[PDB]
Amino acid sequence: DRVKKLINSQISLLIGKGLHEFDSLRDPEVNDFRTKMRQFCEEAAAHRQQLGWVEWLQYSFPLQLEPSARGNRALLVNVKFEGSEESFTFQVSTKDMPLALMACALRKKATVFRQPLVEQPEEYALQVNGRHEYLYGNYPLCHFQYICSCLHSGLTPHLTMVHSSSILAMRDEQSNPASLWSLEQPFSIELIEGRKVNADERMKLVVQAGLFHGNEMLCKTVSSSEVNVCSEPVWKQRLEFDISVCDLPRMARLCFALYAVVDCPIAWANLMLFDYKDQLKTGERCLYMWPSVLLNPAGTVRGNPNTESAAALVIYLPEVAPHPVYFPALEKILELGRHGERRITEEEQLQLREILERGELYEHEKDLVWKMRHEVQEHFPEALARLLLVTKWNKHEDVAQMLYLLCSWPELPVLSALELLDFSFPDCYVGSFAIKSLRKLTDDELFQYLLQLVQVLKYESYLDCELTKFLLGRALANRKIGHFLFWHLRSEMHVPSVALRFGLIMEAYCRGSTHHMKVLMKQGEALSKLKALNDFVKVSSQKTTKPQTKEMMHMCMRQETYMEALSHLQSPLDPSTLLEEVCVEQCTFMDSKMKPLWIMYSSEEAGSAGNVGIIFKNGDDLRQDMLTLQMIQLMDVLWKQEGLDLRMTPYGCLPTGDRTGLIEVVLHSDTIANIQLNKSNMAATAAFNKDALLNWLKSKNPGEALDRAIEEFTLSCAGYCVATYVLGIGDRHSDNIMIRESGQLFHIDFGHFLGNPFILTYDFVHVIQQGKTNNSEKFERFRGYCERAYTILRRHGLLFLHLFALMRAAGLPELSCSKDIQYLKDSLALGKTEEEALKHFRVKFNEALRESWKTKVN
Ligand SMILES: Oc1cccc(-c2cccc(C3CCOCC3)n2)c1
Repeated sequence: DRVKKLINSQISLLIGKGLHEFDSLRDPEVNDFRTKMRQFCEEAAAHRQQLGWVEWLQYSFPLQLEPSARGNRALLVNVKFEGSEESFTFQVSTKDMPLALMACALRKKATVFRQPLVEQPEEYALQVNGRHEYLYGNYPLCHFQYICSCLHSGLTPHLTMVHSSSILAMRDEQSNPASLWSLEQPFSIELIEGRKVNADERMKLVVQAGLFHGNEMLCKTVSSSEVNVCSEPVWKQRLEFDISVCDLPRMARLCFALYAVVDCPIAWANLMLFDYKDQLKTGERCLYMWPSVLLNPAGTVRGNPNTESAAALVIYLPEVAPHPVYFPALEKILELGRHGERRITEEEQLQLREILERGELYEHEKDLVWKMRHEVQEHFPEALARLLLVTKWNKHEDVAQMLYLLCSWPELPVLSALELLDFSFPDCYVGSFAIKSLRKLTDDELFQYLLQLVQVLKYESYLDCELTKFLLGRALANRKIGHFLFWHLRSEMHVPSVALRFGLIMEAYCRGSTHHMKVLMKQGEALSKLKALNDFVKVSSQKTTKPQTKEMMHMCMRQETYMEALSHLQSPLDPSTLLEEVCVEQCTFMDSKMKPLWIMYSSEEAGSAGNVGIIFKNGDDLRQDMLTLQMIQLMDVLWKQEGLDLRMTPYGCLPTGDRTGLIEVVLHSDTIANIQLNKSNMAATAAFNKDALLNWLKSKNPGEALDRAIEEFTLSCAGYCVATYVLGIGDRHSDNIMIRESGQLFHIDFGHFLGNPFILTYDFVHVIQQGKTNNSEKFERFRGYCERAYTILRRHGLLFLHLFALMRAAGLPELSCSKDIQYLKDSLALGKTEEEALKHFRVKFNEALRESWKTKVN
């Protein structure tokens, strides 16, 4: 068909890789993934096209509820009907439900239009004006993020009554167009030769090889003989490992590291010993090596695609049987593991309960955990991860006994399942068990952990896996999940080790949602133009003055192709945000090294809410910033769930390509540095520089509004002081700290975290203290907020630990080792009691106060 060919070229363009490149590999694993996932995704699309209209609102506009609502007060609301300039302003309560508000608008419609209407409130949903956001369901208005936000900002909610027939037309418009255990011999390989090797001719070449199950060795590593440096080294030697073929676990990976010795690391290469169809591999393998920056078990098990430049290692996997050998089926494993013995002292049960509730163990402690594995399943099922780490993955009988217990193991909480996704648990049955326990994740929880789940994909041994199918199914059932899954994958297509896997997932996704593919192409077309616009700005800035470059940026944006590409798109930062008309006159660029673009938009339909900005940045890697901001947002969720609103500003930050991304503009905000410039002929010009922030807050908040802004400042300062301490955010100064006109303080530009002490600044203490030198009442109230926020985070310490552990897959320079995670373990003081950790925090807080006073003395 002409339409299939067009769809194929549109996917190719969108994902940044031609679909022809998949077919060219002539790889059956690739082929099977493509066919199986295309079928799975098209079935999701057909189920979606028949959804009921409210179910379709749930798919396309999932509810944005307050964290406190998850699991009184007077309010004015403006309500219009779709395709009508006319609106109605009425007084409702924060405790009222959307239905009462809709019944109220329909009664008004009936009186104004003089008709006794047939119209029932059950046939409508409320759209947030000029946003892809809807208010529906049995929730009081205050439970909706949009209404809650309006209440605190003092703004009036603007809502549109949309009929079921209009929602159904949206659904329709958006349719897809019409035996191993017998093999006792030791595992061995033949190391044949190397190709395209570059090293000092005075040195020698050695290949180190190890067998791994995740991070753990299956046996001691074996090294080759030292052979003279040359571009084509020849070994033709047998390397024998101390493990029987029968004992190779299903997820066994053979890892190689080529290096030069007089140590000069050259390259590395890994492979699974069983293929995707569970067949033990035999015959020759040409392994295109990755350059080393010595064994790398966590590294990808797929060869370097740069076959022209990559060093190659040629090996031979011997034919261990006259017929193909497959890893035993679950039925055979369960049959073998079924048999075992079960019987300890009451005093020993106390030692077991002690260690299973305690996390490194001594050999005798591991032996008691393994002996007592049945009691682990029956009375401590949440200690599965500990049992799994003591299992001898290099003994096929122990693995069968572990797997037998795993198959009757009760489902575990979401938190436990997050830990099981760690690279430390490489077994496919454990991986499948972790996903089974993660299926109960709500869309809000999934959204919060999506970044980490995408990183887990880089640890996967095969293309078709339970995690990919889970992520695809959830993405096809929730458009906002689909949106962020697409962007997390797309932003890494320039990385050769993930481009194949990520490309295949986005293709499969596009098969499941042809309409969303076009919505995403429109976003990619805007980003392409921003990149070209930024390129022009960067060059024009190096030659002429800012007013000239700004007028030329504006002239370029005014071109028909720019006006069209940059307008009428869903924001990549938030698909609920519509970026309607680009406001060229208000667009500019920043003076920092990369000259980031400052893009403003307006929307008549949304009114003041359609006034939104985006920052486009090309040249810096935005992944660490996004992680930092998502961890700050998680803190805000956890605080809100305990009734603590610290008035944080978790603005959007999204990498979209190679050193490319967007940052959400927080309007009505300025840097501490700009405020402290203490410029003349301004409202905030102070007698003392310490008065500058308070005078700025007083100018934006006259009379009675001042008290609320100081409170907003105090709460957010407490939230950011705790956030930066726990996350080890350093390099903090007046140009990367901002303040909203509301009084809310927030941080920007998180280039450094995890320590790569607690901080209190005098200018800020002055605001908290309402401009008084001595105000211990206000200061200690601020200290109370800090301690409460800190104690709440500590209680969820394991969630942060598990999420950061998954993030080690990302390849962030400040999150490479366990030493980086030590900062988190220490900042949260998880080894201590709540009393001891609070004692430690008070010492670090009191220290920051004495450090702050070295500025108060002046
Ligand atoms: O998270 C980052 C990373 C790098 C730069 C920035 C950055 C640079 C200028 C301005 C802003 C603010 C964003 C929120 O709205 C006000 C501007 N962020 C933020």
